[PDB]
Amino acid sequence: ANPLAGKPFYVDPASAAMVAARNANPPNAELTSVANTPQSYWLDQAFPPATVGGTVARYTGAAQAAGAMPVLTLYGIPHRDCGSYASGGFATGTDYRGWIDAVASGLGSSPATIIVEPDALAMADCLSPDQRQERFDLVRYAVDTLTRDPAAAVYVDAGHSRWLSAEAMAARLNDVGVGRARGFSLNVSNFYTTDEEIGYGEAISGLTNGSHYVIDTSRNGAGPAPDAPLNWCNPSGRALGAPPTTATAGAHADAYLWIKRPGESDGTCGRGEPQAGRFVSQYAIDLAHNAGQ
Ligand SMILES: OC[C@H]1O[C@@H](O[C@H]2[C@H](O)[C@@H](O)[C@H](O)O[C@@H]2CO)[C@H](O)[C@@H](O)[C@@H]1O
Repeated sequence: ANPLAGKPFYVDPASAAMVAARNANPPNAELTSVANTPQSYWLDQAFPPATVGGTVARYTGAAQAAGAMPVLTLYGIPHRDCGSYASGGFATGTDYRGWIDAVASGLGSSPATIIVEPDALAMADCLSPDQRQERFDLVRYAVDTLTRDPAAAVYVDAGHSRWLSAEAMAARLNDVGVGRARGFSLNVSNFYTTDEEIGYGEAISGLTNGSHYVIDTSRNGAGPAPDAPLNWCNPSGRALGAPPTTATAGAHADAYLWIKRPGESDGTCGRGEPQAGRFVSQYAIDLAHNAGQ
């Protein structure tokens, strides 16, 4: 059955969006809307192996106390973003493995939804063959270790419908043990329509023994900006998409989620914009305004 059905997704009470909505003077309808919508909580190399267990236990326990399903995104892979606007990740595979162990320790047997490494498999060809193999091994390690929490619904990130082909991505998913996870994620931090992503997801599902998927609908209400380089990097004219739900239109689509947090910058984007991940109230307002709110 769909592990995501049956309770609301957790609204993070401490998100930058909540802080902005509470501080708004006068109150702002767009910030409030965004702030009250459940998103995902992103963890990376700022949360070292030594302590991330406690961070995870705290967040999943808080979500359980709220009667809700926490969504956590892991974004610590070595050579992350191939050193572009969202550069970072742990220094080595050894560090990354210790990080995954600590995250798993914090999960215990608690309910959680885990999005594993946005872009990692899709971007892997920027690496040398040896480094690419290591990356696949690390994503497979995440799957094998995290799924030891029976109550973790694990979705390995699989890019989007205009990145790798369904066949190419399915090969990579099968290589990293997608069969042990619940499935895969699509459209993370991107803008493609839900319909387009459903067709792509059902194709990958067909090639991965019926695996299930989630789609990031945080910013896809108006589809993507015109085809261009960096059309994914703080594009204007985009809108909030469907709020998180399990009432989807795909046979193997477990949920629409907001994985990316609306309002956060995608990077400097060659325009001196705020660093990737920094909350920009104006960006959240624009996305909400464009959706008619
Ligand atoms: O999808 C968000 C993700 O996009 C990355 O760029 C991709 C792009 O999405 C794809 O359409 C194009 O064909 O390939 C590039 C990479 O070569 C971007 O680099 C990431 O930061 C971002 O998270």
